[PDB]
This record gives sequence, C-alpha cells and structure tokens, in this order.
Amino acid sequence: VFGVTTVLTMTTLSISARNSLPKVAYATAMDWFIAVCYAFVFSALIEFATV
Amino acid sequence: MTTINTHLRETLPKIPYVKAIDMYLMGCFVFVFMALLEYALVNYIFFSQPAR
Repeated sequence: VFGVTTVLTMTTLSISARNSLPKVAYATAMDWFIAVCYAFVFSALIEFATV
Repeated sequence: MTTINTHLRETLPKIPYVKAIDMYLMGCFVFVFMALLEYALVNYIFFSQPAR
C-alpha cells in the first residue's frame, strides 16, 4: 500500500505541477526535481518487491 | 490532507508568502504524518518488545 500510494501521489503531483506553466517543449528544473523524486519512489517500490 | 491543501491553494493567486490557512493545513499535515510515523515506530519495536 505504501508503494502504490506513493507512486499514485507522485503521478498526481507530476501532473498538477506541470499545469501551471505554458506547454513548452523542454524540461524545466522543477520537472527534473519531480522526475528524480519519482525515480526514488519507484526504486523504493522495487526494493520492497525484491525483498 | 495533501489533496485538500493542493485544491485550496489552486483557488488563490500565486503569492510567495504562506497564508494563515496554509499554516493551519501544514500543522494538520505534520500531525497526521507524525501519527503514521508513530504507528511505524510501534511496528518496528513490536517484535523485540511487546510492552513498549
């Protein structure tokens, strides 16, 4: 439940945060931060799967 | 809590300073977070010591 909820939250957050800015075709800095956080969350889910 | 704060914030302009309702929501979120953290702290020490 921890893993799936954290991934769902990260997805909703990545969708909401992008809504503010105009539809530009490059990746901002906040997008890089969100991507790294999504990486960490998914890696923790995969570490639980391995355990 | 997270969703409440998100949607509430959406209805206002993009101001830098933390409002009062934002402070209240952050406090409530800290209380919820600490509650879950305490549950997990009980879960961690539960096998070793059942009375703590």
